[PDB]
Amino acid sequence: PTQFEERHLKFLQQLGKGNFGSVEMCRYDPLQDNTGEVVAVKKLQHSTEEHLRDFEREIEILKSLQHDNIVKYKGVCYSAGRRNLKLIMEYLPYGSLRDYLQKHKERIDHIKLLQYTSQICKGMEYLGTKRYIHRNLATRNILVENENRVKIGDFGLTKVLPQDKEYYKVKEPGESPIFWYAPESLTESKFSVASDVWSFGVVLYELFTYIEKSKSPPAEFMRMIGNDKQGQMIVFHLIELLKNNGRLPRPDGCPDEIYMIMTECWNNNVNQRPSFRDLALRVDQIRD
Ligand SMILES: CC(=O)Nc1ccc(-c2ccnc(Nc3ccc(N4CCOCC4)cc3)n2)cc1
Repeated sequence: PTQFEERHLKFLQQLGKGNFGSVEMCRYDPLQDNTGEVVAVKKLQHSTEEHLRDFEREIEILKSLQHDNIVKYKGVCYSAGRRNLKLIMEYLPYGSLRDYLQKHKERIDHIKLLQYTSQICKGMEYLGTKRYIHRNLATRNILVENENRVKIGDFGLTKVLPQDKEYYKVKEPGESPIFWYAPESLTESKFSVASDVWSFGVVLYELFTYIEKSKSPPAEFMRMIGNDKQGQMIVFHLIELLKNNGRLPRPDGCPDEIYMIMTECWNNNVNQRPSFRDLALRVDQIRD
């Protein structure tokens, strides 16, 4: 199957809701009775013209991706008399890695964190070969199939690199996850493979903090900057902080070797940052 029908595909559960739209658990039942495959359906809320243009680009990006650590594309569903667009993805039962690590839990140590770390790296290597820049790497955007496998999701902010340059300038945003952003992504709005490496360093940081309330990237940066400051002054302070080796501290219980990987990812020099292939091999060699 590649095209999913509106008359079938029955609602089961609401998975996620935000300003972008809503992702919902559904069962595609063509026969149908009750025996059918469970799939995740993504739609839009507060929809305009530009959001459909970006959503259609998001579908095409996800369609071109076929990897064990990337959320699988199933198809598309045209609803409301073929006047609305919906993305069909596979369903992963254990939700986001952010919720999975906070609640499943005192069962994950460094070597299991590195297993998830390695899988994120391998998925990012696949995205590099297709010249895609994720731009939104976070533990909340990584989905969990089972205790042994995690998959990269949320490709809404993913941009395709031009044939001319190795970077992509994005001016549109307005609201952006600035605490995962690279210095050049903040100052010059430049996004590349190396900016994803920077963001991955923050993802690796999130994992070894076990997402404890006070140890989160936004909470730690605002502690160094001053949690009393609001609007742009946060960004001005963050830029000056990152320019002069201001970094997220080593998590409680995190080995020195792992924090070295974080700091290497957090390099102000763009070209000095390690590739995702270098990271995946280093992480796997530490595992055994
Ligand atoms: C912005 C965006 O792209 N969001 C998003 C959210 C999701 C998924 C997705 C894809 C495949 N499977 C799942 N499964 C899943 C199952 C349970 C939860 N939760 C468990 C209960 O608590 C709420 C979340 C979340 C996701 N989600 C894809 C794109």
